[PDB]
Amino acid sequence: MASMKKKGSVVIVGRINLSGDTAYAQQTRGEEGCQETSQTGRDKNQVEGEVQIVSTATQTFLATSINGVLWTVYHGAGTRTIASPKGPVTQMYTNVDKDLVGWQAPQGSRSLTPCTCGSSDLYLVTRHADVIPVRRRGDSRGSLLSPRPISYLKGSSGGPLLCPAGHAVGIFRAAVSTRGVAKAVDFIPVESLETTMR
Ligand SMILES: CC(C)(C)OC(=O)N[C@H]1CCCCC/C=C\[C@@H]2C[C@@]2(C(=O)NS(=O)(=O)C2CC2)NC(=O)[C@@H]2C[C@@H](Oc3nc4ccccc4nc3-c3cccs3)CN2C1=O
Ligand SMILES: [Zn+2]
Repeated sequence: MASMKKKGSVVIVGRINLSGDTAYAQQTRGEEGCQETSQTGRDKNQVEGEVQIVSTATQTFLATSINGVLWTVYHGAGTRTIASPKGPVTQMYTNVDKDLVGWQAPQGSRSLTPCTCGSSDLYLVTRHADVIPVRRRGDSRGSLLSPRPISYLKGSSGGPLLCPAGHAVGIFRAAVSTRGVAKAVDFIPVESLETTMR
């Protein structure tokens, strides 16, 4: 018992910058700082923007702020705390059945507004800051207008699907692939987030 180890915190290591005319990834913390921050849970770095790049000791993926909550996937974060300036912060939402978790949005982040447009022309933002057109095909599915090898999408779970006006429509969860080629994406609809927020 005395030697039982503790899982580290999720650490914000960068962001997908969407503030200007050009989307691009920025790293804000390197690997050594990330490992140390994961162990302490103390992250004094300034946070900006809507889409964060996040890491554990073993995985890297995305997290998206909507309605003052930073949301990501359970298959990436598990039940982990997130590092913050005052120490680790416990999840405020956890739903393994939806593959969804959330923490209070960090100070300095900006939140996306849930979409109320009813529009099916969407855009997926990847961890490499690609903005991919996606046609909505159901409550939780959308098709890529140009298929991609699944390599292209690996590490983008937790990122947003957006409407033409930049509202959040969903959180990217899984790639739908045949023979390694992604022709569609599965996502957590923002309404499911809004319900989880009871
Ligand atoms: C069968 C269907 C049609 C749904 O499609 C698939 O399942 N296709 C699979 C193909 C996997 C091959 C790689 C695809 C590329 C990118 C993928 C975008 C990402 C991604 O980037 N991940 S990541 O960032 O690299 C990682 C964080 C570091 N997503 C995944 O890889 C998802 C994880 C897991 O699904 C779950 N795993 C778990 C594990 C524990 C607890 C709950 C749980 N619930 C889950 C779900 C409930 C509903 C849908 S999934 C399977 N994934 C899929 O995509
Ligand atoms: Zn909208």
